Amino acid sequence: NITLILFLIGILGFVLNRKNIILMLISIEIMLLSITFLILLSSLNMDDIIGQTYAIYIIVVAGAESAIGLGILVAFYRLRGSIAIEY
Amino acid sequence: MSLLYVLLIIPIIGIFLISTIDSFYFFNVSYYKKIALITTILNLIVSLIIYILFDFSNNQFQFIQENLDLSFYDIYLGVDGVSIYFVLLTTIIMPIALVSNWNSITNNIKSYLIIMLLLETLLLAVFLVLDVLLFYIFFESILPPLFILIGLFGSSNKVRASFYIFLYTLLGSLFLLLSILTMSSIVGTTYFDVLLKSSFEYTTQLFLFFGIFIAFAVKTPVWGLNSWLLRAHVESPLGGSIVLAAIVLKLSLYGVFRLILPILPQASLNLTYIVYAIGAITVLYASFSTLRTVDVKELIAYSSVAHAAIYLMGVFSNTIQGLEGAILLGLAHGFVSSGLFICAGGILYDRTGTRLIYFFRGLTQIMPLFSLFFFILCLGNAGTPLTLNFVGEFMSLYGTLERLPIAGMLASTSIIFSAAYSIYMYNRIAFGGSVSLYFIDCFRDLTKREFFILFTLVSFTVILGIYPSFVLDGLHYNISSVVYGIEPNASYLT
Amino acid sequence: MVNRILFWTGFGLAVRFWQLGIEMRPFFNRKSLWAYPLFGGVGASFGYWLQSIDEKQTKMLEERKQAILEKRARRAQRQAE
Amino acid sequence: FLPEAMVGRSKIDEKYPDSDYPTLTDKEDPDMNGGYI
Amino acid sequence: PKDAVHLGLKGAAVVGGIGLLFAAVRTSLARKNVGPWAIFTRNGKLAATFAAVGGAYDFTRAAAANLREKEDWVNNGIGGLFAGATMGLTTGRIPRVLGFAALTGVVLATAEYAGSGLRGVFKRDVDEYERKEFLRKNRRRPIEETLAEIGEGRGIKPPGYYERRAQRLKEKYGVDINPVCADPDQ
Amino acid sequence: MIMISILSLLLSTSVTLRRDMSILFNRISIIALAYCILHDTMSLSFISKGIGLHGGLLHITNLTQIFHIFIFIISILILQLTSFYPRKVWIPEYSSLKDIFFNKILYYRTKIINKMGEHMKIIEYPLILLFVISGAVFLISTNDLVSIFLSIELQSYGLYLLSTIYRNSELSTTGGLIYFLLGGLSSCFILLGTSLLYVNSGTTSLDGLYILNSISDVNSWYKPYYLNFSLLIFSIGFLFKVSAAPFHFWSPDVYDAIPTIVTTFVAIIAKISIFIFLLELVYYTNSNANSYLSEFSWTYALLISSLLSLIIGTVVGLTQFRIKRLLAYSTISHVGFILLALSVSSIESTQAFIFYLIQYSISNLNAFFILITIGFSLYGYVTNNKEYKSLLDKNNSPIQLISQLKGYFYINPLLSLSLAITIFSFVGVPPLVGFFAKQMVLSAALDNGYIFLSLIAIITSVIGAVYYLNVIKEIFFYSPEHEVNPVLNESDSNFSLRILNEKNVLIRSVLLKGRNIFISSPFSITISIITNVILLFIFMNKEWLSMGTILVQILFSA
Ligand SMILES: CCCCCCCCCCCCCCCCCC(=O)OC[C@H](COP(=O)(O)OCCN)OC(=O)CCCCCCCCCCCCCCCCC
Repeated sequence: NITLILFLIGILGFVLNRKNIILMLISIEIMLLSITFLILLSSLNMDDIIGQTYAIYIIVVAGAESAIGLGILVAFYRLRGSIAIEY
Repeated sequence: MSLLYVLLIIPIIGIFLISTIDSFYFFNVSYYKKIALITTILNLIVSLIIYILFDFSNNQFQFIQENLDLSFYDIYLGVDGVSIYFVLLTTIIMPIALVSNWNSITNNIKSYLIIMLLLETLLLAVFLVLDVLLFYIFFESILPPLFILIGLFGSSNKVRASFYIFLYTLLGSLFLLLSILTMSSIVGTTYFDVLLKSSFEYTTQLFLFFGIFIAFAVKTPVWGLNSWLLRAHVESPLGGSIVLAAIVLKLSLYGVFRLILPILPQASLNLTYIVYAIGAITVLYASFSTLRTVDVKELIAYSSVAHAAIYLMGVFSNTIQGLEGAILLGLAHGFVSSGLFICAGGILYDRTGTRLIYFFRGLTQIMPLFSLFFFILCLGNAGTPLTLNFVGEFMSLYGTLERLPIAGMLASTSIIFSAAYSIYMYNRIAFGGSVSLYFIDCFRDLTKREFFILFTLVSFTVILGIYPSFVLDGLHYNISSVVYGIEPNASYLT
Repeated sequence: MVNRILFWTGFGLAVRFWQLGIEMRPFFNRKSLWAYPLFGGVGASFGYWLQSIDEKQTKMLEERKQAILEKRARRAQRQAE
Repeated sequence: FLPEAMVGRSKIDEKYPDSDYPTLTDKEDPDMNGGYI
Repeated sequence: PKDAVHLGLKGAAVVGGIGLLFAAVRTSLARKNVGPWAIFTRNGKLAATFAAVGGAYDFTRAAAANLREKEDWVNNGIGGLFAGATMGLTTGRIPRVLGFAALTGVVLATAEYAGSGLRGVFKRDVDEYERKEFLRKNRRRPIEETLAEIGEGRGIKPPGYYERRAQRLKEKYGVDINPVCADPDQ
Repeated sequence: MIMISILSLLLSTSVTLRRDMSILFNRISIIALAYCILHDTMSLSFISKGIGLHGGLLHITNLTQIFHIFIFIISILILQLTSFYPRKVWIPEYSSLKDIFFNKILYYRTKIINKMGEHMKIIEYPLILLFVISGAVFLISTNDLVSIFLSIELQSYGLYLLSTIYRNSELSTTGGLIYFLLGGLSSCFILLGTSLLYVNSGTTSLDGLYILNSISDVNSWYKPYYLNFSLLIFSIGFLFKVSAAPFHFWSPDVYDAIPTIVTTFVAIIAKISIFIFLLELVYYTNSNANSYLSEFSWTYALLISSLLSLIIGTVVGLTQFRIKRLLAYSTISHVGFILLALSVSSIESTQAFIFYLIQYSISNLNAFFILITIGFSLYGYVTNNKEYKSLLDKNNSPIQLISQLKGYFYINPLLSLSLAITIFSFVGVPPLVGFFAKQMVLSAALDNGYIFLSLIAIITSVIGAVYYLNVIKEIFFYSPEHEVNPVLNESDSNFSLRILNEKNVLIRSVLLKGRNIFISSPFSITISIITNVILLFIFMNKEWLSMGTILVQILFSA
C-alpha cells in the first residue's frame, strides 16, 4: 500500500513540474524504488528468493542508468550552462 | 517469348538504348526522338501481327504463354476480343503522341521519352493481364510517371494539376483495392478464368459494387469527380494529354468488362438506375459547362467528360448493342479527342502561347488546312455520321434507351449539346469575322508534321465510320459472354 | 517468365548500371568492363542459392499441407462417433 | 531545449501562411470572384 | 425499451469526465499563474462542451432506438448526427454545424455497421475452412433465390415469363393478352 | 559471438587513444557481425515453437533466429557509413583489376575525402553500436520477466549514449537528454507491468504466465484480471519506444537533433526488436473463447495506437518543412500499419506483419542512405540561399530542409529517381514493394472483419501521400539553388595524382579536377541494390514471402 502511494509521488513529480528537469530524474528514482519495494514485500509473502534477486538487479540497473543520465546531463550542461527550462 | 510479352519488352529496350547511346557516340537529341519513335513503331507492328493471327470467335484467351512456375504475384498475359482493340488503340496513339511533341519539348528530352515509353508498357500491361490484382497493379503503376510528366513538362499550374490527378486516382483506387482484396479472399485467386466461374452472394456483390464503382467514377470521370481531368488534361504536355484522354480514360471502361459485368451482374442490374442518374447528370451538366468554358483545351477536355458519360451508360445496358457501342465510342473518342488536343494544345498554343478563346478569330482566312481538319474533328466530336463517333453514340444510346428509357432520352439530348458546344467553339476560332486583330505576326498554316498527325487521326475515324465492321467483327462473340439474362423459350434446352 | 538465374544475373547487371549512374560515372569505359561480369556473376550465385532455398521451402510447405489435411481427417473421423 | 527554427510553430506559419488561402466577405467580394471589378 | 434521459446522463458524464481531464492539463500547462480554480473558469467551457456532446449522443441513439423500436447501426449514426451537430453549435457557424454532424454521423455509423475491432471482432467459432469452401464453390444456385433479389423482367425472362405476364396485366389493367396472327391464312 | 566481439573490441579500444583507428574499428565490427550471421545461419536446422535455453531464461525459435540475422545485416549496412570515406577519386587509368589489386594511387586525400570528419574520429562509436545490437538480440531471445527488463534497458541505454556521443553538438546533447528523460519514464511502465505480473502470478517465467493464461481461458475466487491489465501497462512502455501515437512526441525532436548517420541506426534497429518481441507475446496471450478476459484484452492499446498513429503520422507530416521530422512522422504512420497487422492475430496478418517489418526497414534504410549521400555530394556545390546559411549543425546534418532538395534531379538525376522510388514505395504505389506490404496488411485486416480500421488506413494513406509528393515536387519540378563550385573547375585548379606499381615505382602522373571526385562505391552500391529490390520485387517475391509463410505456420502449428 505504501509502495502504491510512493508510485503516485513519483507520478505527481511529472504533473507538478514544468521547469525542473532535475526533478524529472529524481521522480524516476522514486518510481523505480516504489516498484522494487513492491517486489520485495511480495517476495516475502510468497517466500521466494527470486523476488530479492530481481530487486537486486533493479538496484544495479537503476544505479547504472542514474550514472548514464547524469553523464548525459553533464554533456548537456557543458554547452548550455543551465538546467532550467525557459517557460 | 510470347507476342504479348514482346509488346511489353520493346518499349523497355527503347528506354535502355535512349539512356545508354551517349556511352557509344555529345549525342544529338534527334537521335533520342528517333529511337523512341521507331520503338513505338515496332510495337505497333507487333500488335498488327497479333491482330492478323487473332481469332474472332474463341472463348479461350489467345497468345498466352504457359508459366507453371507459380509464385505469389505472377504476370499472365492473354487477349480476347474485348481487350484486342484497346491494345491496338494504345499502339496506334502513342506514335502520334510522340510526333505531336517533336518540336515542343526542347528540354529534358531524354526524361520525356523515357516516361512516354514506360507509359506504353504499363498501359498495354493493363489491357493484357489475366488477373484482377494484376489489373490493379498496372492501373495504378502509371501515376508516378504521370505525376512526374506533368511536373517536368506541364504549363504554369502543373503543380496543382499533378497533385489532383495523383490523389483523386489513388483515393478512388484504394476503394477498388478493398473490393478486389475481398474477392481474392473469398475465391482464393484473382485469375480471370476461375474468378468469373465463381458466384458471389447478392449483398457481397452490392458492397463489392460500391468499392469498384467509386474508382471507376473518379476515372470516367463522372461529373463532380472530374476536377482532376479539368486540371491535368489541360496542364499536361500535349503528348501527356493525348495519352491521358485517348488511353487512360479507357482503363475504367475496359475495367467494367473485367470486374463488374461477369461477377457482379445482380448488383449491376439492381443499381443501373443509380449509374444512369449519374450518367444522365454528367451528360447535361458537362455539356452546359463546356458551353461556357473559355480555355480551348479545357473545352476539349470537358467534351471528353460528356462522351465518357455516354459509353459509361452503354456498358451498363446489358444489351449487345450498348456494349459494342461503348467500345466503339471509347475507340472513336480516342482518335477525335487526340486530334482536337493537337489542334488546340499543339497548333494554336504553339503559335500564340495562350489558350484563351477570346484571342482567336477568323483563322480560316490564313490557315485553311487547320480549319479543314478542325471542322472534321468538330463534326466527329458532335457525333456526325461517317465518323466512328456516330456509330458508337447511336449503339451506346440505343442500349441506354432500351435498358431504361428515361435515361436514354436525357442522354439522347447530348445530340443537341455536343453539336452545340463543338460548332460554337469551331466558329469562334475558324469563323466569326476576319483574322483576330490581336495577332501582330501573321500565322503559318499546318506544317507537314501537323497535317499528317491530323490526317492520320481523321482517316481512322472516317474509315471506321464507314466500315465499323472491322471492329465489330472481333467483338460479337466475346461481348456476348458478358451479357446477363435469359429468354423464356431459349433458356434450359433439353 | 521468372527464371531465377537469368533474372538474378540481370539484377546484378542492373545494380552495376544504377550504381554508375548514381555516381554519375560513365556507363561503359573499357577498363571498367570487368565489373559487369563480376556483378552479374555474383548475381547469378545469388539465385543458385535462392534455387536451393526455394526447393527446401517447397518441400517444407508441402509437408505442412499434408499435416493440415491429416489433422482435419482425424478430427472429422473422431466426430463420426 | 530546442531552437525555434527547428520546432517553433512560427517557422511553420512562415512556410504555410494563413494568408495563402484568401478568406473574404460579401462586403469586399460579393461576387466571390476575388474582388474583380 | 431504454431510459433516454438516464442513458444520456451517463453519456454526458463519461465523455465529460475526459473533458474535465483535458481541462486540467490546460490549467497545468497554463503559463501565467492562474491558480487551481481556472479548471472551471478558463477551461470550464472545454469540459462543458464534452459533457454536452456525450449527452446529446447517448440521448438521441437511445431515443432513436425507442422511436424505431429497433437496435442497429442507424441509431449510432443518428446519435452521431446530433453529437456532431452539438460540436458545430459551439463554433456558431452553420456549415460547421452540418459538416461536423456529417463527419461524426458517418464515422460512428460505419463503426457500428462494420463493428470495429477496437473492442474485438465477433468470433465465428466454426470451421472457417468450411465457410470459405462453401463460398468458393457455390457456383450454381436455385433460380428462385436470384429471382427474389433481382425480380422478373429487365432482360431476366425465365421460362414461363409470358404466361404470368398475361396474368399480371389482366389483374392490373383488366385486358386479355392475345397478339394477332400475322398470316392471313392463319 | 556478439559478446566476444564487444569484449575483444573494448580491450583493443581500451589501450588506444588514436582517433585514426576509428575507421578500422568500424570495419572490424562489420567482420565481427558477419561471423554472427554465420553462427546463426548454422542454427536454423530445426522446427520448433521454441527451445528454452540457459536455465530457461532465454529461448530460440525459427522466428528469433531469422530476425537475429536481419538485425545483423541491417547493422552491417549501417556500419558502412562509418567504415568508408564518403567520396573517392576515380579515373579510367586506374579502373582495371590489375590496377586496384596490384597498383596504388597517391594524392592529397585529406580535404577531398573528409579524412578528419567528426563521424570518422569517434573510437568507441562501433562499440556502443554493438552494445545496442546485443540488447536487441537478447530481447528477441528473452524468456523471462527479468530477462525482459535487462535486455530492454541494455538496448535503451545504448541508444541514449549514441544520441549524445557527438558531445560537442548542442543539438545532440539536447536530443540525448530528451530520449533519456522520456525513455526512463517509459522504462518505469515496463518494470511496473513486469512487477505486477510477478506479484500476482508468482513467476517471472513467460512459459508459466502462458500456462496461467491458457487454463484461465475457460469459456470465481482468483479471477485473473491482472494479466491483461499488467500487459497493458507493460505494452504502453513499448509503444513509447517504437514512437507509436499518442506516445510519439519525442521522436521528431530526437531524430532531427541527433546527426543523420546516428539517426539511421537509432530510428531503425529499435522497432525491429520490440515488434518481434511483441509478436510472440500477442500470440500466446490471445484468448480464444469469448469470455470476460477478451473484453479487457491489452491488445486494444495496440489497435488504438495503430489508429492514432495512422492519423497523427499523416496529418502532422503535412506541414513539416524539415526533412528529418518528416521521416519521423512518416515512420509513425508506418508503425500504424505494423500495429494493425500485430493486433489482428491471424495467420494472414502475421505473414503481413513479418513482411511489412522487413521491407519497411530496408526502405527506411534507403531513404537515410540517399539523404546522407546527397549531403556528401553537395561538397562540390555552393549556394547563396540565405536560409541554408542559418542552419545549425550543418556538418552533422547536411540536409535539414526539404527545400535543400530543390532541383536535385538536375544535380544527380538517377540518385533523385532512387529517392522518388523509395518515397513512392512509402505511399504504396504498385508494383513497388511498399504497395505489396500495405496490400497484405489490408487484406488480412479485411478478412478478420477490421473494416473500419482498413477504411481509415486507406484515407490516411491519401493524406500521407501529400507530403510524400511534396518531397518529390521539390526534387523534380524546380531548378536547383545549388551551383557547381567554380574553383573546383577553373581551367587551372588541378590537383595531382600518382599511379605507382607494387614496388612503389612511378607509372603515370595525371592532373585531376573536381569532376573526378565521386560518391564512394559502398554507398552507391547499397542504394542501387535496395532501390532495385524495391522496384523489381514482383519478379523476386517467392522465397521472401515463402519464408514468412513457413514462419507463421510454425508459430500457429496446432
Ligand atoms: C513491366 C514491369 C516493369 C517494372 C519496372 C521496370 C523498370 C521500369 C522503369 C523504372 C525506372 C527506370 C528508369 C530508366 C531511366 C534510367 C536511365 C537514366 O539515367 O535516365 C536519365 C534521364 C535523363 O537524365 P540525364 O540524361 O542523365 O541528365 C541530362 C540533363 N541534361 O532521367 C530519367 O530518365 C528520369 C525519368 C523520370 C523518372 C521516371 C518516371 C517516373 C518513375 C517513378 C519511379 C517510381 C515508380 C516506378 C514505376 C516503375 C514502373 C511501374
